[PDB]
Amino acid sequence: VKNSIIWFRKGLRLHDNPALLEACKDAKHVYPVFVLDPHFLQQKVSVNRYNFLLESLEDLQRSFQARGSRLLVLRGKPEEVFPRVFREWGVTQLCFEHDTEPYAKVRDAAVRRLAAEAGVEVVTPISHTLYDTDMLVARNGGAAPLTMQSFTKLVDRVGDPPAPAPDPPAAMPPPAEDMPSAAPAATGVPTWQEVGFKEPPLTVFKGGETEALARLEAAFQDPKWVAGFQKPDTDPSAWEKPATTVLSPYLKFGCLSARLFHARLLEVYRRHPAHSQPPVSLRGQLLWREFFYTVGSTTPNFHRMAGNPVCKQIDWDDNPEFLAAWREARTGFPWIDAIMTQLVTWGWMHHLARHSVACFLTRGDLYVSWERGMEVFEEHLIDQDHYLNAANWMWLSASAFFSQYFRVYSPVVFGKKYDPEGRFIRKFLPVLKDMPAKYIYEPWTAPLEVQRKAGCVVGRDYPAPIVDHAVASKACIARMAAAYRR
Ligand SMILES: Cc1cc2nc3c(=O)[nH]c(=O)nc-3n(C[C@H](O)[C@H](O)[C@H](O)COP(=O)(O)OP(=O)(O)OC[C@H]3O[C@@H](n4cnc5c(N)ncnc54)[C@H](O)[C@@H]3O)c2cc1C
Ligand SMILES: [Cl-]
Repeated sequence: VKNSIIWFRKGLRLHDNPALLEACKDAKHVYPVFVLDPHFLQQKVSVNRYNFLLESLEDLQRSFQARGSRLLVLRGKPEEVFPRVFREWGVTQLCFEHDTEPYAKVRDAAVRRLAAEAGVEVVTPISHTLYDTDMLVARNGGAAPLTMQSFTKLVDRVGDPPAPAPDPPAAMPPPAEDMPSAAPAATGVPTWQEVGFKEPPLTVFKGGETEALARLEAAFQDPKWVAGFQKPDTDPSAWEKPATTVLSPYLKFGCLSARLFHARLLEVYRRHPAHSQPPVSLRGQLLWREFFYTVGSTTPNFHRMAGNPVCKQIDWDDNPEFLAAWREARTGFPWIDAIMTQLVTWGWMHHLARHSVACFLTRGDLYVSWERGMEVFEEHLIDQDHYLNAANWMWLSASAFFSQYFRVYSPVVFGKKYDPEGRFIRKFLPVLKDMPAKYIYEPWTAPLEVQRKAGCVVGRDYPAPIVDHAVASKACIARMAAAYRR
């Protein structure tokens, strides 16, 4: 007979899940399995992203229960758990989505060795990305592109990505009854309290396939806004209705298929001929995700500076005092501090909002290593992607891809061009909710009578700026000019 296991790691979805379709095909019993390490916290990971994962698991549970099946959340390590449940369930086929991360390449190779000793067929289709990222490197001549423009000409030379896979059947083969490793009490979806978290999640984005599909349709409600999407022109101070899709947390965990997103964009572009072109287009943003995934998978030490053949070697400063002030939203700059507050509260910021805080920490003012700022973003970002966090932090640090260090964002005037009233700052920094808009970006420039009337006195209620931008910026630019002379 056929008893199949569909292993979920990314790909927390049912639409366009080619590995799920192979598992359910001709199967007598299907075992949807998610491997959960109960000692992860005893290793880093905030409760916002982790509950986003748990909420995303509850969506598959309701989806599997609606189709006559059931999601099995197994505890332990895949290498210890899979050899047991193989012979316990009589497994003949194991399917899971292909992953190109460094840890995943070591982990899947081990499970491939374990399934071969148990006589289990391993099937790993690609759907997390748009294309076969190995086929991109082969058709390019054996090397990955290092520019978006060279990368854009490659995927256009290949053609359209594969269409999204059809929906799975409405009735799935259930797991076999009376199995010890599939007990409901041991395979239930845990809560954030039970996994060992004290504080509740404060984010506003609910995880799951249902939420990803609903947010997708809401974005395509206005095809005019979809076709004319230009990324650098979006508003980073828009928090009530963000100026972008905010689909990154769902694309990270796999709740939303990238090929589903791409084929929906083509439906709009075919009717809107003056639509935006890459890289500023909405497709182009998906191509950024496809571009960084291709280079990082073929580049050694991509999440680090040393040993990285594409990262410029820069003698970043070790200043724990600036790092503590930047990660704790106490830099004295309300524009930077409000964004770092939105990071720990929502887990998501606008792309240009991440630009201001990343530039300020590195090549802009504090000259702290981009690696240290990436660790802070790995923990709180609900859309944390290993290849994407890394390449975008080397961009903002002028270490790779980007090399125009002379462009330094002003932590005072950047947010003023979009929000002169400071509506963004007053929401996340309520200590300045009464400060007049004339001094809300520069609280140290307000007279002491205005500071008391507004209820916010610099130094007692709000910290003074840790640096003078004109002095700090002038020092960081000169150092990067001497380093880029290497
Ligand atoms: C320092 C820094 C760190 C970042 N870390 C991450 C990260 O860990 N995870 C992450 O998903 N993105 C990361 N980004 C990219 C970008 O900031 C986010 O993808 C974007 O804010 C997500 O909003 P959205 O979903 O509304 O994007 P949209 O503009 O609506 O774009 C749609 C999708 O395209 C992709 N995309 C958009 N911009 C980029 C980009 N610059 N690079 C790669 N893919 C992109 C995402 O999957 C996104 O969901 C980072 C950028 C910076 C500057
Ligand atoms: Cl600016």
